[PDB]
Amino acid sequence: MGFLKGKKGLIVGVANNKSIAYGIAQSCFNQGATLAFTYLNESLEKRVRPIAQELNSPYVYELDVSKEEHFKPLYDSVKKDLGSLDFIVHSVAFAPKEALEGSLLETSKSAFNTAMEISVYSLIELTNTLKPLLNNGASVLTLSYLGSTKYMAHYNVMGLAKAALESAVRYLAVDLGKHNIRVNALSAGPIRTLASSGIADFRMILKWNEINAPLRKNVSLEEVGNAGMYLLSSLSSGVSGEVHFVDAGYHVMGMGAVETLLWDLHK
Amino acid sequence: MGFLKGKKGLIVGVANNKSIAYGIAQSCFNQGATLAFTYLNESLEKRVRPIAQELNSPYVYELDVSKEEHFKPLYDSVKKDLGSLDFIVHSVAFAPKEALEGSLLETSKSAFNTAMEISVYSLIELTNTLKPLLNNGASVLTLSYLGSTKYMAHYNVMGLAKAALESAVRYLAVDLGKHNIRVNALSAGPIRTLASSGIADFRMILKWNEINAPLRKNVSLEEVGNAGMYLLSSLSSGVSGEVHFVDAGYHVMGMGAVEATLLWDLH
Amino acid sequence: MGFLKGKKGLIVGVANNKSIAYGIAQSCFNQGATLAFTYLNESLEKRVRPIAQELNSPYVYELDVSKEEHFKPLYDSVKKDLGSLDFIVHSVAFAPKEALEGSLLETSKSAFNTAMEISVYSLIELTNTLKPLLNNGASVLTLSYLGSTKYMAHYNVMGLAKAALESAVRYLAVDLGKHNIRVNALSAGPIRTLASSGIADFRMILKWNEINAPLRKNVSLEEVGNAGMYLLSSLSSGVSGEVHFVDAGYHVMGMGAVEEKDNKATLLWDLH
Amino acid sequence: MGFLKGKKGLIVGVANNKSIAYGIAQSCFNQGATLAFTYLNESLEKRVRPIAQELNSPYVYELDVSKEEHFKPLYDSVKKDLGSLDFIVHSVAFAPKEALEGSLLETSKSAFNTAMEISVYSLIELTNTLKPLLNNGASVLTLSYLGSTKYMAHYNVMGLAKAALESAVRYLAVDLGKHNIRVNALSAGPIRTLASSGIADFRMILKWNEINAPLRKNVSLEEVGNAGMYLLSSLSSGVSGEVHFVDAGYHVMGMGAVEEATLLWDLH
Ligand SMILES: NC(=O)c1ccc[n+]([C@@H]2O[C@H](COP(=O)([O-])OP(=O)(O)OC[C@H]3O[C@@H](n4cnc5c(N)ncnc54)[C@H](O)[C@@H]3O)[C@@H](O)[C@H]2O)c1
Ligand SMILES: NC(=O)c1ccc[n+]([C@@H]2O[C@H](COP(=O)([O-])OP(=O)(O)OC[C@H]3O[C@@H](n4cnc5c(N)ncnc54)[C@H](O)[C@@H]3O)[C@@H](O)[C@H]2O)c1
Ligand SMILES: NC(=O)c1ccc[n+]([C@@H]2O[C@H](COP(=O)([O-])OP(=O)(O)OC[C@H]3O[C@@H](n4cnc5c(N)ncnc54)[C@H](O)[C@@H]3O)[C@@H](O)[C@H]2O)c1
Ligand SMILES: NC(=O)c1ccc[n+]([C@@H]2O[C@H](COP(=O)([O-])OP(=O)(O)OC[C@H]3O[C@@H](n4cnc5c(N)ncnc54)[C@H](O)[C@@H]3O)[C@@H](O)[C@H]2O)c1
Repeated sequence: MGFLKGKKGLIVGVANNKSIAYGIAQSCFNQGATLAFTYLNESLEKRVRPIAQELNSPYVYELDVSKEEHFKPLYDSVKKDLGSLDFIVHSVAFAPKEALEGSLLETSKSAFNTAMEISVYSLIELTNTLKPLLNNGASVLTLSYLGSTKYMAHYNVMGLAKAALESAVRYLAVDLGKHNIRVNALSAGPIRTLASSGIADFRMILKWNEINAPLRKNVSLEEVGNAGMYLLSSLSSGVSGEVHFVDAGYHVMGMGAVETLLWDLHK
Repeated sequence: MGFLKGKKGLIVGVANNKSIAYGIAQSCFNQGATLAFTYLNESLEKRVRPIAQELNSPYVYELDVSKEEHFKPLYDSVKKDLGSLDFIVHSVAFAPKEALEGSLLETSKSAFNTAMEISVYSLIELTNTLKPLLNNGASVLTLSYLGSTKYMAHYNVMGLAKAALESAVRYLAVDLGKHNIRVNALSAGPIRTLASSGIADFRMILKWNEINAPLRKNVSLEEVGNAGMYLLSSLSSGVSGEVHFVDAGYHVMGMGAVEATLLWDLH
Repeated sequence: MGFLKGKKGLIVGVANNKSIAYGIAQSCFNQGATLAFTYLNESLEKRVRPIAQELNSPYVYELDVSKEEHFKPLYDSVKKDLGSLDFIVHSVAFAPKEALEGSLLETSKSAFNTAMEISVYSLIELTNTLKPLLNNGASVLTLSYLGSTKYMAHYNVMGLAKAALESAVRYLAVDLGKHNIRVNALSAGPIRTLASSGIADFRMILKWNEINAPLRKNVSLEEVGNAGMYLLSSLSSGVSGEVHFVDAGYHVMGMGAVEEKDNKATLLWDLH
Repeated sequence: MGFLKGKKGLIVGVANNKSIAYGIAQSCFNQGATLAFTYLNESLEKRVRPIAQELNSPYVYELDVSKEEHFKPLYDSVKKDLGSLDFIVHSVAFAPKEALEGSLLETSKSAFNTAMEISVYSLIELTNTLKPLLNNGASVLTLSYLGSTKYMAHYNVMGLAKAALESAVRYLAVDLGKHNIRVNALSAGPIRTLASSGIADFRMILKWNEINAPLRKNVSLEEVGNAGMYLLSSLSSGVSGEVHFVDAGYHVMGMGAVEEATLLWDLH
């Protein structure tokens, strides 16, 4: 019955067992999917390999999206080990920490380029590299955040990146849609991850989300993973170009929640 | 395995085996759901009852949302037969035929009130009635359409209703989030139903969507059904207040698709 | 040079000199418009008449949007007095106080219908009535609020109404655009008006806007008025179907504003 | 005089008398503004200098937004000649012509970086450079297009950049609102300009906009200029972080326009 049985997917972005990419891969594996994984470097490879093993996969490849020379070997590895792809998970972003503190006006050009290149252009290069391998009905998923279309506290240049990323999803949905290939973004609420811990005062965002979200909770890793799996699976074959919020409902809020502000009850 | 096993849901809006509510019920049934169904009147009861039997349900209750007298007996029936509810499908709209022709400027007050009462207020009354029966984690789903937020050919008052409906989803999400209850809308692309076939512009809107959608297809009933099942199941427990597009990607288009010549002109 | 010089407009919704309809009327007058005004009943006429005179207008008519029988005489009055109309300001809404407290869940059916009829269908009926008087190039403006598309504390049924109202703006802009007639919505931040005062939830929403808005201020009546005059004047003749925020930037905010110090965030609300 | 009398404004992006920046400048001048202008290179200075002069401006500075050595000179030139600024017009974009052909999937990394740097980061660098000269109540305006949030044919990386640009408008509005400074985007419908004419797809996008827009017309240069002038003036002092559509209503359409059950384009 598994909704990805016999389906083959590449997972780009696992860092540890907290990675959103890991939550999605786990839900996919529980639905019968055959998986491959990339790692950025040798230190992360020692985390990615045991994770890939718990999901029955020896297919682990190096990929620094900033290094163009890594893409043709990736294509060769996937083609040799999997033959073709039913889905890709693009779960990678980076902006230097100093660009996320302070203000947007204060962003350097190289911080701007790095954020755009790693968080946005990497989806274009990854999908173009792997496009010949994509089967009929395949699904490409990337990860985004409400900071793209609303101000969120000192997301700054990443908000610009995620806005361009969501636009990319719409143009790629059209480019690939004539090949019966879907492209979507999962917009997750804040969640504790390796990249999360690199943002100063991230716990304030997580706490503000928890108190003010309709469901009065932060989202779990498994909730993000299950939504990803849905978008990657044929259940969502009528869905493309979509930005899907998995955020405990936080996106509907136009102001702080009340009862007196819930935030003030929290004191 | 079934993502609705042991879960009890009320299906409001089956008219025949082409109804959106039927597609959703069918997917929910295949995921192990215990279902109950309502019927508008005795004429529609003749088609709802065989569909309910097909989906293993002896629970068939009367509901004309315009008749307040039906709501408390519906409550009694559900509590006595099922005890509680884990999800509610609200798949009901109506506007006078003449209102969806011509222009919005010509809409009578009575036709405006009918569209709003049947298509929007009914969600409030249905949810408030059944709220004491809603289990922790329950999911309320309504059905909407892109004409709520963009102009669609002669949608008129129903675009006003659908806009109000999506706003109701947001406020209800906040209202019920307190109790870990989710409220969402599935925004389907055009699909041939009994109600949709009652519009003169439908064939052409259906054809416009087919040619110009990224996936170059109209959505299937099973595709709408599965996305609905997903929003009703715990797989989407991090999702609330969402307007979820199941429209073959059509929502992203800002103009006719091209190839420069319009794809429309080639056909 | 007055951007509305020689243009004739009808202002629906003045209740006193704090009304959004008055701020808009005043900026229109200052841009040279010839104005007429409506009033809900004789009580409100006592305030509308001196305002009308203040803005150089002797054309003051009764209009309760819930009474169909008022609309043809309104059409006849305007036709007889002004001949034709270059703009309309629809600045009218109502919901029973009950409904703007507590949850949307407990909204009665009568309160829902009242809210929808007064706040939304009135724009359809008003525009349909006056439509044969509208000149080429005319501009129709209604007022909305962010509670249409985002949750705002206890706005409830009025959020549903404003959502449908913004949708009506899009449909009417298509219907009327064939005649070079424009239809827009001005979405204002909170501001104290007679109708604001009825909501017991309001001083807090105002203060939350003031603290958290990009410009760290509530909008003034003059700023709402000037934006409206813009949308009503030919300066905005390329603009139709728009929901235009005049709210000190509040609409962009995904969360409370913060003060940044030593790489650490403190919500401005918490310093407040 | 008008709603910009005594107000000092920098206009970045005039290419000729068809430029959006020109139409906005012209409207601002008719409202009594003191104007100053930038040009890309000597070729473009040949048309910016006469235009600045018909708008009574002796202040004409070089600014290639890809050369950061130009930016403190610009700061110095402005500080000396005008002392301060009440508004800035950022009317600049570029992507390699190949990148607006075909598909987004074939976009090269250099093409992507050029588009992002010219079209987006330049707003950040220009505003940060000029921030100490901005007076209370100043207004910063940039230009966007519906391709940011909707698919438009072959708009490709410019869609990604305009999406990032509108996000930047929101963050800059928060950053600068502390000092009562406003930041907005004007989202114009298609209009024939020097940059736009060099796209194969444009004529058809114009004609599609004209047939299907609620107002059944394309927008004029003066309509875009007047809306820009409004956003730059005290008339809009309650408006910040806004994406303001000046497109004859086109943005509202969810499909082609029809008529009693036939597409207007088919009658065309
Ligand atoms: N609160 C949140 O954590 C949250 C919410 C919204 C969206 N997201 C998005 O989720 C995605 C994954 O992040 P995460 O939160 O799971 O954190 P994470 O740290 O687990 O994952 C980030 C991954 O990006 C990889 N990466 C960085 N630079 C790379 C490069 N040059 N080449 C290859 N890989 C590179 C890292 O190695 C890591 O595997 C991102 O796109 C992120 O913006 C995060
Ligand atoms: N193209 C489409 O068909 C489409 C697209 C988007 C969304 N929708 C929405 O989907 C929902 C279901 O419609 P459908 O297309 O499946 O058509 P349908 O005719 O199969 O179902 C509509 C149902 O509404 C019921 N109904 C009408 N008035 C009622 C009342 N007063 N009380 C109770 N039930 C009442 C009808 O009996 C019928 O069962 C509606 O909200 C519709 O707007 C339809
Ligand atoms: N004040 C705010 O915070 C705010 C914010 C955004 C938008 N709005 C909108 O602005 C508009 C004007 O409200 P306001 O704040 O200026 O308050 P107000 O009380 O000054 O104006 C409301 C007007 O509606 C009129 N009205 C009510 N029922 C009527 C009926 N049946 N027939 C005719 N007229 C009727 C009242 O008599 C009054 O003149 C409303 O549409 C409101 O929703 C207000
Ligand atoms: N023309 C349209 O239909 C349309 C629609 C919406 C928005 N836009 C936006 O309007 C703005 C202005 O474009 P336009 O249509 O007036 O065309 P235009 O060709 O007249 O103006 C483009 C300007 O950008 C300048 N520019 C390019 N690269 C530069 C660089 N490296 N440094 C400095 N200046 C540089 C050009 O020299 C020129 O002055 C752009 O942001 C554009 O994307 C245009």
